[PDB]
Amino acid sequence: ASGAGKAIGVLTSGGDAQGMNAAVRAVTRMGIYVGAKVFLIYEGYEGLVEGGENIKQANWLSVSNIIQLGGTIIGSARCKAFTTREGRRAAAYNLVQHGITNLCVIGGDGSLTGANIFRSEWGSLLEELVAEGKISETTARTYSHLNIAGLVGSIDNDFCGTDMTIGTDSALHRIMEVIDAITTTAQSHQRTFVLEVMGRHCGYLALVSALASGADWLFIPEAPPEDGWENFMCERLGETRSRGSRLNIIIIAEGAIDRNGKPISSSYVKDLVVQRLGFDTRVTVLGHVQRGGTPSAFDRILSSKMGMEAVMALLEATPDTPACVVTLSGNQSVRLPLMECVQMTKEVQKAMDDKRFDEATQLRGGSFENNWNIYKLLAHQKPPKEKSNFSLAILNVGAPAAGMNAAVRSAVRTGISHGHTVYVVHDGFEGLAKGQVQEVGWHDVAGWLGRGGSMLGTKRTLPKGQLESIVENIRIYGIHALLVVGGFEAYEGVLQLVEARGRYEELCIVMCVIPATISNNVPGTDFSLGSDTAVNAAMESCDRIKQSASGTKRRVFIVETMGGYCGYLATVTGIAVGADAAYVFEDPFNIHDLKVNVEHMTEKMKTDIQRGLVLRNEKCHDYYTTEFLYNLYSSEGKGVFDCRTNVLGHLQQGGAPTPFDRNYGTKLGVKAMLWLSEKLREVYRKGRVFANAPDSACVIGLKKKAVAFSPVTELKKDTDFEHRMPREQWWLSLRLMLKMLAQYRISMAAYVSGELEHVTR
Amino acid sequence: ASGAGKAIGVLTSGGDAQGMNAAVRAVTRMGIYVGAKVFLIYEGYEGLVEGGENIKQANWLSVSNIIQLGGTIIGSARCKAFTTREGRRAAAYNLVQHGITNLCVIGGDGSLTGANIFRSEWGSLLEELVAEGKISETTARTYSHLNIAGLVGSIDNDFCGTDMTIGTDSALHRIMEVIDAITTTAQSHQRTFVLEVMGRHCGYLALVSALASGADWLFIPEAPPEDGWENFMCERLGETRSRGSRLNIIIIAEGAIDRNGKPISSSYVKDLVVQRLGFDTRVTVLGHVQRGGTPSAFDRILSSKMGMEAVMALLEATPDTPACVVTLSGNQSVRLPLMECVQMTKEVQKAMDDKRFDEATQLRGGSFENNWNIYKLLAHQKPPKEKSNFSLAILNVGAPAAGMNAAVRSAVRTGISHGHTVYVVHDGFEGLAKGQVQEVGWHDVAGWLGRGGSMLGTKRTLPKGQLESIVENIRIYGIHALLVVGGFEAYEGVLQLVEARGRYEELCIVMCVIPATISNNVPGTDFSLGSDTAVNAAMESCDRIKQSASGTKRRVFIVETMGGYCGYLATVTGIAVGADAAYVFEDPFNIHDLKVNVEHMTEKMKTDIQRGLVLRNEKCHDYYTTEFLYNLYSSEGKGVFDCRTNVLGHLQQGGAPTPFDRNYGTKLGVKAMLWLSEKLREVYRKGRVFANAPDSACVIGLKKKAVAFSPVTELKKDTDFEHRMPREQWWLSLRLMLKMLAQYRISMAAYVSGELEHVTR
Ligand SMILES: Nc1ncnc2c1ncn2[C@@H]1O[C@H](COP(=O)(O)OP(=O)(O)OP(=O)(O)O)[C@@H](O)[C@H]1O
Ligand SMILES: Nc1ncnc2c1ncn2[C@@H]1O[C@H](COP(=O)(O)OP(=O)(O)OP(=O)(O)O)[C@@H](O)[C@H]1O
Ligand SMILES: Nc1ncnc2c1ncn2[C@@H]1O[C@H](COP(=O)(O)OP(=O)(O)OP(=O)(O)O)[C@@H](O)[C@H]1O
Ligand SMILES: Nc1ncnc2c1ncn2[C@@H]1O[C@H](COP(=O)(O)OP(=O)(O)OP(=O)(O)O)[C@@H](O)[C@H]1O
Ligand SMILES: Nc1ncnc2c1ncn2[C@@H]1O[C@H](COP(=O)(O)OP(=O)(O)OP(=O)(O)O)[C@@H](O)[C@H]1O
Ligand SMILES: Nc1ncnc2c1ncn2[C@@H]1O[C@H](COP(=O)(O)OP(=O)(O)OP(=O)(O)O)[C@@H](O)[C@H]1O
Ligand SMILES: O=P(O)(O)OC[C@H]1O[C@](O)(COP(=O)(O)O)[C@@H](O)[C@@H]1O
Ligand SMILES: O=P(O)(O)OC[C@H]1O[C@](O)(COP(=O)(O)O)[C@@H](O)[C@@H]1O
Ligand SMILES: [Mg+2]
Ligand SMILES: [Mg+2]
Repeated sequence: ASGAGKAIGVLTSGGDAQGMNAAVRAVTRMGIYVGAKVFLIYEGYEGLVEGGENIKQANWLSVSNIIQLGGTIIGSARCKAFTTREGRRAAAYNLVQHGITNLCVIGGDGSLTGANIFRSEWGSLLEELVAEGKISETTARTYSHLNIAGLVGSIDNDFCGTDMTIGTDSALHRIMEVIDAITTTAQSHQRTFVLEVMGRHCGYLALVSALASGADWLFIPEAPPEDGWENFMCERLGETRSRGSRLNIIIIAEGAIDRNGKPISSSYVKDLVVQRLGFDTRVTVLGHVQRGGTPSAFDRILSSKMGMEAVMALLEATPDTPACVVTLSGNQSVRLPLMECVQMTKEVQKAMDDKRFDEATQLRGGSFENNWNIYKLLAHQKPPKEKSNFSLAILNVGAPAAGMNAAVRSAVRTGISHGHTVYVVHDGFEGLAKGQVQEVGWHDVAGWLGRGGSMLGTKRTLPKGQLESIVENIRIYGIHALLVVGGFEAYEGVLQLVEARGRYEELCIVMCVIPATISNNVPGTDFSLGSDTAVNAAMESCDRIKQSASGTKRRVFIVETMGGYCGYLATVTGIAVGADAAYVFEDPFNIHDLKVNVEHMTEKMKTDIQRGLVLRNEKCHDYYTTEFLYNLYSSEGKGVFDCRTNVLGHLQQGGAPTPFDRNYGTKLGVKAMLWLSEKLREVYRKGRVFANAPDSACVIGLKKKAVAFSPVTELKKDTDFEHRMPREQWWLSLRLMLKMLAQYRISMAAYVSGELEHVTR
Repeated sequence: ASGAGKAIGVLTSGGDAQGMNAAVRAVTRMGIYVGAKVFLIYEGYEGLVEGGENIKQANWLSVSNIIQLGGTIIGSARCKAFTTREGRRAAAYNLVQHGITNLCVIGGDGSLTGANIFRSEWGSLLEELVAEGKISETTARTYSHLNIAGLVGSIDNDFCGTDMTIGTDSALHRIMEVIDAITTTAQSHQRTFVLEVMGRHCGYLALVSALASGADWLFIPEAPPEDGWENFMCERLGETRSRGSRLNIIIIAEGAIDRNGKPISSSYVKDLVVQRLGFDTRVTVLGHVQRGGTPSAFDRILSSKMGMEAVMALLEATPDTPACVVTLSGNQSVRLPLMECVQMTKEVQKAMDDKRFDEATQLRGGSFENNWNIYKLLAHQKPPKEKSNFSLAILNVGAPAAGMNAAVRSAVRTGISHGHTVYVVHDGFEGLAKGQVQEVGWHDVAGWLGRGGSMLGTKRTLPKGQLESIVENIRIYGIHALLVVGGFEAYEGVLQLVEARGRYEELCIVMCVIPATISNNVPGTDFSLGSDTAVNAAMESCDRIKQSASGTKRRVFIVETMGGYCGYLATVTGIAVGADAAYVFEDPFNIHDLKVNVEHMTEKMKTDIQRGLVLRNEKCHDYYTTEFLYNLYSSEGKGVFDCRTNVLGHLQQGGAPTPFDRNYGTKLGVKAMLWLSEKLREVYRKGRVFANAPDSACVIGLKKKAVAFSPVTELKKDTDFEHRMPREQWWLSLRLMLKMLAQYRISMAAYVSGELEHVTR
């Protein structure tokens, strides 16, 4: 099973997408964990060509304390030598000199295209190399096959076969840190903010930035504006002024063009807005800033996961299996053949060159086209000449979670677009009982994307106590559907209404639960809305705490995270920060395990690493509290390290939503409203709505691959109501990666890696 | 004493510098605290002209929960009506209709110039107004004098009479957040980062940004580059590459010009660097981002202080005293006549128009010229053909503090420039005893500006125990001077060496202490290096914590801050975050005071404001701990609010230095090295250095107005060694502002406001 006797090469090439260091760290540590030799190839294909000093064998400490670093410690370089066979043969030679039959390439589309051509010629290169006399025929029959596992490291997301790339989330963090600087101030003058984003051929970042910020207009190469857009944009900005909206946001990709080949410059859009509107218009150009900063939490977790999965795919690969790209479609890890992804990239590039240009946007991926349609739908109120008798109420239940507001905004716009009469109830089920129901319009949710917490009130109170009041208010307001955005209490309350349908006819209404909570403890989904924001805040605190020793003193920090009995937040945060241990309820630990971990920390702390970090979930243990662990670690670490403690309380809660949470809540709010409309039309009979089947009350998912709708009655089997979490959680396999990255020898036969999948046309 | 029966008008105009909301809040609350009526004038001189609805009387809650908001909730507008007498008369009319004889203007140079012309014509405007029949002669003899207290709110810092303006620090926070996105990554390619800042007429933001980031080159309008700078810059970037420095930073003001009137564009510098060097060059343009984001801690404290001082100056102003600008030169509050500051601004503008152009930079202020000389000195190693036998060792003692590295970098460069032999000792006095002395060069401190903590090691150990080892190593290495960068232990250790001079001849060496600590507990200074960083991180945590209640739940947060017995950090953090109370050791409190504050909180919490925040210094009380306050507030607040707790541990510690701390540490490190060189030449006699007088061992200050050098023996009188803090601390007057902004009726007769001062030529 172990990959002993074989060597893995890891290199980065192209623009240094942040999160590459996390991927390199996971590749290295998994490679030497499974017994393989790991060789770090510096400057990418440059150092592959020159080789020699640029190829160095890695140890465990070579990738220590880099997971929080942006860029790449390996370094990347553009080399033309790898384009030609003269340098590519030298690259194959240098791999043979170290016995590196296994290569991990972490780069963009050009990097992975070069890796594909390098595999395709590996036999021919070796043949010509032995023919020229630089390697004997023996020592060439071995190494006859080169194994390539590709990782897409780029902010562009230009590789068509793959849905998400390393650094996309963090590039968007940079973009939204800058846009939040504009939108979160008290707006004074009438002004226009034009953001030039650094996508010269792919407009994905411009699109998700526009969706996350609620941009007024978007220029992307995938969908150039129609003729006469000059007037249409200026008029849109004009009615934006008439609305009283003092700020306009224009997102313009570097690759922005018109229907012809002529590029549209940010300066042109500036001067255009200045001339026709007179708004205070300044262009913001991020430039190198997009590749800057720390990697986001998502980038660190996913880079770690894909780096580990890259190594494992590289060991289980026979001479016959093709070069693969390890990626995630949805939450599911998957391997795609390198050849097909390169072919799709060539097809979209040819289509974008005025071949199938109107039909190039679909080949970019269904997610791109759907994101652009959602963006345009939410951007401007088109006139809904259609109308329906249906009316729906939107709840916020539980604790506040970052991204509830984004979900409610999208649900409101989408429901109004479908002709529904949208209500919002303040304080959740409390307000529904008390009748705090307020009909809402398009602009009542204006600017709700970036606002953290809950504009509508949230309450944890379950509906069973005031069930008579809830049915009364549903009858009064004619509520035909119910959209509940919240945590475990949201699911539990909708479950209580479904179970009470037998008693009350009025509760036979379509229900939908959008899981929105810090803890990620809601059954039926993998990611509750706002868990990403909490993870990002928690790691940022842990990074700050871990930096406080500044390399001199050697110290261990016991950090306590929230999440109730759900350990998700602790474990992913531990992965993101390189925590030695994340103690959680789902993995019960006794004093024997604590002594093992403390001795493990002590041994590590005598080595070069000086900053230790163990996380503890707030409800992991009844007795071994944070104070207990502090006393334990400080006693047993006497004369080796000092111990400190930091209980992250509501530092993980009140932050504004991360760009993932904004886009995520945006999308599933739309999807919940689409599903609500379809179910309500499917259930409307005899002149009234009567939703009695279990399928009419679902939790909108995203459970493995795509969005799902799990009936609440069916999820009741897999729900631990005492602990307020599901019984089987997908993320417990990430504990093995967490422990492996911390030198814990754990037999991870239970980890499942994504298998080969062909591209979805 | 109180200003009852009189009305104060407050307005913002110009670009909405962040921190204006803090100034408006302090103006409003101080104005109605002292009994005066406060009127909020919306959109500035616009709403002054139209008046009517745009002038509204303020209550205490009108400026509630705005201190953390950037921009200005009052709103600002450019109006040409105030330029002409037709609209200026209407402005004077609208002030008379509300009886507003007192006006606070919070704006840039154009705003304050308009306010000056409005006062100068106030009598003529009133005369023409009564002549036209819109006000009777009675009701015009009253209001015959208009009182103007100006506040400089702008990112430009273009107002010549004033050293610091509201929003400069926060604009620099935005600039350095973008630069740190570049510099803190693992550098991979050779690349150039051209940052355009909006220095369209004033180049102050570009200069301090360049100094804080260590920019390779600077374009400011004040000092245009000499002819042929094209080659000189490109060569500088060339040797930067040859050094192995993979990143170049170019700071180009918007108003970058050459010695002629031709502007230098950021695109021109880009294409120039691309053509001659080929580095991956991208321009970053901040645009509106510079005015965005939250105000920094400094901006909130200083805006609050100057807003309060503006009101007080506005009440103690007789018909004879002129219009004043409330500003701070150094740490000292001061009032400057509006006319002289406007005159200086006109003189510098005329000088910059090719009149006295080479001599315009000095009239901008001595701080500008000194900052530019320090920048150029530290930027590039010029050849020091001078040499001296003197040799000095640089220590880091105590805890790590953000900005020690910046200080050591500047001390190293300045000492090498003066021909000294610079040593750095790792781990402070421990290393000096152990002989961990390493001679240092120019590039050994490369990139130390933005690095937090200490690159040299820090230890708290005092020198008395290993005094024999210290004198031995001073003798071995020939250490003629000693630069100690650290907290109270740094001062105490230098004091121990001075007291031991009588026993050991070798300890008769010049000593200098740079105060660098989170607590700001070092006698001889007002601001220890790195206290600003701790305050900023503390408020950012408190803002995050305060935002977590999400506008519906009534919750109080007990937030525990560090700082030892020194309460500075808690109190300024309370001012920055609008904390209800900051319990500190220097203000002893008993249970009676706690009941007063808790009842005060309960009454406040029944009103519109729902998020309370009390701060507690870690060592303020022996028994009334954070847990005690939690139990107290949660018990007495039962049925009104919930209570939560958050001990900010080392979250306040390990951050990168704020831009203030980088520039501050930079400047005082230069100044300490200048003073070291002068003292060593003044003390060199008989062929050796013999420093025995008390003046040869000083703490570099910045104590009220400018930098000072306090002998450690003299500071021993005003030092509480048991509590490790000075006995008389300048900042205890800020407690009264803290308590006043929280509705505590405290007789603040002990607060001293800056008096009138003429401009320093
Ligand atoms: N068709 C190709 N054949 C061989 N090598 C290639 C090919 N394309 C690119 N490469 C090699 O991969 C290296 C990096 O590729 P590229 O310039 O396109 O950046 P990238 O990998 O796509 O990353 P990013 O888009 O984020 O900037 C190139 O220096 C080149 O040596
Ligand atoms: N926020 C936006 N950003 C960019 N382009 C936009 C935005 N809104 C509308 N557009 C573009 O303006 C053009 C016309 O807009 P509009 O939607 O009103 O008419 P349409 O024929 O119905 O287009 P659509 O297919 O989207 O329904 C379209 O090409 C559309 O892509
Ligand atoms: N983080 C935030 N906190 C508080 N208020 C915010 C935040 N972000 C935006 N706003 C407010 O939302 C208001 C509405 O304008 P905004 O720019 O945000 O979007 P919009 O153009 O009005 O509509 P849309 O939601 O479709 O984008 C703004 O006046 C702004 O004050
Ligand atoms: N000489 C003047 N006389 C009368 N009013 C003036 C004069 N200069 C400016 N003002 C008024 O002050 C308002 C704002 O001034 P200005 O445009 O120069 O911005 P500012 O106050 O300097 O702030 P900032 O520089 O940061 O952008 C103007 O709209 C104008 O009405
Ligand atoms: N980091 C820098 N940024 C901007 N201009 C610079 C920088 N360094 C040098 N210069 C400018 O380049 C010109 C020549 O530089 P240099 O210092 O080497 O000669 P100099 O005659 O001795 O000038 P200086 O008065 O500063 O001593 C000067 O006008 C100087 O202002
Ligand atoms: N916050 C930081 N943490 C760690 N290393 C840093 C940080 N900032 C810069 N560096 C490192 O400092 C190194 C030196 O280059 P840098 O850009 O910072 O300045 P420099 O040009 O070399 O010299 P100078 O100090 O005069 O500006 C960089 O390689 C970078 O890795
Ligand atoms: O798990 P939930 O109930 O869905 O909400 C998460 C939040 O609630 C908490 O339990 C804490 O809430 P409280 O501070 O009000 O007690 C944390 O887990 C987290 O801050
Ligand atoms: O007051 P000092 O001694 O100068 O240093 C400040 C730091 O030391 C502290 O006392 C805490 O240090 P420790 O965590 O190591 O115990 C805090 O006041 C602060 O983090
Ligand atoms: Mg690419
Ligand atoms: Mg100005």
